[PDB]
This record gives sequence, C-alpha cells and structure tokens, in this order.
Amino acid sequence: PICEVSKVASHLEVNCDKRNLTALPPDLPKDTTILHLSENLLYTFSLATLMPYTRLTQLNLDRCELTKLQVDGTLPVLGTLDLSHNQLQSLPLLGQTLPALTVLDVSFNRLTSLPLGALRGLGELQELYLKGNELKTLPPGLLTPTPKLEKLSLANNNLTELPAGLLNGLENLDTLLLQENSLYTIPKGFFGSHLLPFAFLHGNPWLCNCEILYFRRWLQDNAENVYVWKQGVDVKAMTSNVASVQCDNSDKFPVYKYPGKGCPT
Ligand SMILES: *[C@@H]1O[C@H](CO)[C@@H](O)[C@H](O)[C@H]1NC(C)=O
Ligand SMILES: *[C@H]1O[C@H](CO)[C@@H](O)[C@H](O)[C@H]1NC(C)=O
Ligand SMILES: [Pt+2]
Ligand SMILES: [Pt+2]
Repeated sequence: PICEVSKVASHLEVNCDKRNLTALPPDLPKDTTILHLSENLLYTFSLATLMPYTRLTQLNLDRCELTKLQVDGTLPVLGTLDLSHNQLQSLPLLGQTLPALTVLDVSFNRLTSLPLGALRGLGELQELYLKGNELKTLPPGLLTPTPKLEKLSLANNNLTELPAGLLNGLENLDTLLLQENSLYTIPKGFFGSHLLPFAFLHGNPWLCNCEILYFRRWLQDNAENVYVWKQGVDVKAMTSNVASVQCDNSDKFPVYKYPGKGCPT
C-alpha cells in the first residue's frame, strides 16, 4: 500500500509520513490533492518532479533533512507548502512557480537571511512563518509583494532591528510574532494605523530610551492585544499581558510604564 489514500468529497489525500522515503514514491495517484511527506529522508527535492500532479494543493515537506529545494514552473494550484524543520540555508524563490501559494512555512531551518525579491510573485500569500531561523536583518520591501498577508511570524530569530515600513499596506494583518529576537527598538510609525488583534513582542532586549517612546504609547493603546507565547496553550485560555514587553535595561521594568525621563516630544 506504500502510502495510504482517502477521499473527503473532492480531496484524495495521500499520507506517506515516517517511511524513510529518500525520494517521491512511484504510484502516487496522479490526482492527489494533498500529499503528506513529513519526516522522511530527502535532503534534496525539486518542485519540478511534482508537475504531474495538477491538483496537488497541499505539500508537507515537513522534517525531511532538506538542505536544498529547487523551484520550477508548474504547480498552479498549490495553496500551502510546509518546509518546517529542515536544513535549507537559503530561502527558495517560490514566487515564479507557486502563484496560488497562500501559506508558506519555512520556520525552523538554517536560514540566516532572505534574498532580495524573496516573496516576489506570490501576491496571494496570507501566512508566512519563519520562526526558529537566524536572520539579523530583513530585505527592504519584503512584504510589498504580499499585500493581503494576515499572519507573519519572525519569532525566535536574531533580528536586531526591523524596517520602519515592514508592515506598510498589510490591511489584513491580524497576527504578528516578533518574540524572542534581539530587537532594541521600534521605528516611529512602525505599527502604522492598523489595529493588530494579536502581537507578541516579549523576549527582546528592548532598549527603552526616548525612541522606545513611540513603542510605549503603542503598547498603551494596544495593551489587550499583546500576549506571550506559551507551549501548547490555546488562545481559548490566552490572556493579554502588555507587561511582558520589558526593557533589558537591567531592570525587567515594563516598557510602557517607562515615563520617558524628560525627553523631546
Ligand atoms: C543568534 O543567537 C544565537 C544564540 O545562541 C547565536 O549563537 C548566534 O550567533 C546568533 N546569530 C548568528 C547565527 O550569528
Ligand atoms: C525505515 O528505515 C528505518 C531505519 O532502518 C527503520 O527503523 C524504519 O522502520 C523504516 N520504516 C518503517 C517505519 O517501516
Ligand atoms: Pt510540467
Ligand atoms: Pt496562544
């Protein structure tokens, strides 16, 4: 039986996880809508070899020792692609071969930075996950190509500072995770004017000092919008905690409680 198939109305799912595969299995019912290839041996894979599956809509290359993934044309309806927990050291330019991609997950890899026109081409993206990588900086105009982005997570990286215009235009942005990095401040106007339902900013050496001021006021207007990331706790039991954003300024003093020792308005 090699993999295993099922049928949920349209769908014709193919599950081939934990199977020491090394390469894509032969049979694969050409008409597969959702293929699961999680936790297998691959090291290398080419979206090209999937070209035969016109209806493939979800691909999970989740945990497959991947170190390289080359992109090539076909795969016009692929909506979600998970490259979770792997080894790629460079973000693959998927924009020219995954036009329908709406959720990309390459979190927990060896990414140290993103190419220039990285997310170019995939202007249908709604969820981007890059948690667990490195990255100290982000290419300018990173999200310009993805105007309808809703969830964005750069949690647990090494971001020192981030563009003052990163979130410009994202009018559907409802979730932003920036926790566990090493950001020291927030550019004036960063959060712009869109209401952010869920923000995670704890675990940063926030250098509160007059520049943090803009961030302070923001933290005050959105105190019930900033939470803390806990293991497997569900938002059903999550509670706000604006005081989780504190200055690493040898204190554990909540920025947002920071008066701003007489500083220029
Ligand atoms: C990111 O933080 C880690 C923490 O252990 C550190 O080892 C690493 O050098 C930092 N960024 C890089 C990879 O330069
Ligand atoms: C794949 O190979 C590994 C290593 O020998 C083995 O433990 C595993 O059982 C094989 N796949 C399965 C789960 O049948
Ligand atoms: Pt083709
Ligand atoms: Pt939560």
